[PDB]
Amino acid sequence: EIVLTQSPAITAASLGQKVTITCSASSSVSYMHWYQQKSGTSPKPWIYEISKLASGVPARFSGSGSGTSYSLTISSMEAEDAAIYYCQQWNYPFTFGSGTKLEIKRADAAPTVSIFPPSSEQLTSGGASVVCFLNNFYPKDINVKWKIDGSERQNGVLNSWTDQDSKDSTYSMSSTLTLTKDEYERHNSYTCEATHKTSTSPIVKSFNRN
Amino acid sequence: EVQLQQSGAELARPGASVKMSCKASGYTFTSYTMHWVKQRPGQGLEWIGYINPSSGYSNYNQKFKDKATLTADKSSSTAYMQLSSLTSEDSAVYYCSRPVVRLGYNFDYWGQGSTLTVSSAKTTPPSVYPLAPGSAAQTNSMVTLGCLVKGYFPEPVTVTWNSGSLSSGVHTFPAVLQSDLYTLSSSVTVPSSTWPSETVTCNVAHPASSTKVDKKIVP
Repeated sequence: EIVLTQSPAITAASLGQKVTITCSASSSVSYMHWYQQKSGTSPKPWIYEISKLASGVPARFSGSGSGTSYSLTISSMEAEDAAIYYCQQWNYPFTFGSGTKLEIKRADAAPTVSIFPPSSEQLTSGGASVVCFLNNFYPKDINVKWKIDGSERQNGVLNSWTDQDSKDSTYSMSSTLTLTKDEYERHNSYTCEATHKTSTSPIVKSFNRN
Repeated sequence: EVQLQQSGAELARPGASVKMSCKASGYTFTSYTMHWVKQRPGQGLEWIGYINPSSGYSNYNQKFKDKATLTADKSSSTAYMQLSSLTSEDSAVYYCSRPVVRLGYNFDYWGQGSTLTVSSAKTTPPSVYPLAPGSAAQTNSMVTLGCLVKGYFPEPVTVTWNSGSLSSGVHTFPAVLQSDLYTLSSSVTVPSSTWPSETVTCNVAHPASSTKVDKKIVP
């Protein structure tokens, strides 16, 4: 069995910097292909047979290597270059590498937190979801904590994260506390707390039901 | 003009079978093989096998033998892939690709992919709730609104704001599964001078249940 491991697994490159990613084969392979995949779309052939650029590929990309090690290099990083790159064995069973997520490095940014009480219509239907958005922050690492009447609530919240924003290169996160109208009315204080590396102080947003 | 049009999203029960298609055009169908690739939610790609339309011959990745069955119809220039004895491990996006042979196969053309969901859950429309501020984000020059698209199945749903007129400050989050039902949210951030002064509506569509929702965000 031949296994293709790529490195780095993830890295944030600044615009204009040279970027080099690698693909290591468990055993020697004659040729290697590369692909570029952007969120929610089919992989696009990027490089064929170690060094031939595919259609639609900028000259700033180049491929090289042999045996058990191959590399894809971007002479100068450009915004549109942010994506996930996969290498692939040139022959049966056409094994794909583990992938490399290339992101854009930008200045640190604290999250803008917004909390939302349940809507009138959800309440009327007997439900009560409290929503919190932690938007446009950087780097990606972040943690959210919920407090009901001052008590931290664990396990019972749906969290989701977006990929880097195609426009300002930031990240965003959504956290939802789902309760019944009854549970919601049981208490009065709801708090969403975001902790990012930009501050030792959590960014807190809260509201009182009454 | 090489184009590969794949069939739509599929929902199948465990133990059942499904057959996806890939309609080719823009080239001589029988002159090139057609390969299929699998990509599970949140991870890497896996090659399944190929069919050679000129002879009907097929070769498979050992892992997919007796799992996938690849056929082709010369008259309709369409490649097919049947998957049997479905399990949750079969849920993924499947692509077809037509490679050209040079020093080796060069997979220069790909279909848009077909998403397969293996589950016993039934189709359910989403409930869309408006997410309006509670007088506190005013301190911010920018106001953030949103829509909670709750309890639907299966994927996917599409979300636009003001029918596409608002796209810049939009963040639509990946759906998450809760108790076998999907929930996702979408937020839009606009200048406080834009709303409530002007109308902001989220347009949510859920093809599986032929649902269309235009939820206006009222204070």
